Amino acid sequence: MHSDLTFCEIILMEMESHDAAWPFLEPVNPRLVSGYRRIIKNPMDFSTMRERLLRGGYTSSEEFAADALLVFDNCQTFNEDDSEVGKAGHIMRRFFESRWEEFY
Ligand SMILES: CCc1c(-c2csc(CN3CCNCC3)n2)[nH]c(C)c1C(C)=O
Repeated sequence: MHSDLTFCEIILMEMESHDAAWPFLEPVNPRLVSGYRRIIKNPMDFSTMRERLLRGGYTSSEEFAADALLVFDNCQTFNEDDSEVGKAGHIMRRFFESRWEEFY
């Protein structure tokens, strides 16, 4: 639906340009971070979400919401809350939750 998807484009653009987005703009490189592929079974990032959105592959807003929440779930799984990626992820998670709620 047009209303459901256009809002997703707004929120995704805002998340990409957010100051705290730096840990999530491209996929994590498992060659570079010890243990990532063992622990995070479904990686996800904003650029993957952007590819899928432009491709047309999101049917409803809820699927979009699932990939978005997946970014921050994986973040909290792998990083401690006081790590730098951790802290950034909490800012990005609170931003997403609040913004999603002032649409739906
Ligand atoms: C700690 C690694 C990590 C990043 C991370 C660290 S640094 C970075 C961007 N880099 C800086 C610019 N040059 C190139 C890449 N992403 N993100 C996530 C979601 C991570 C984990 C383990 O979950």
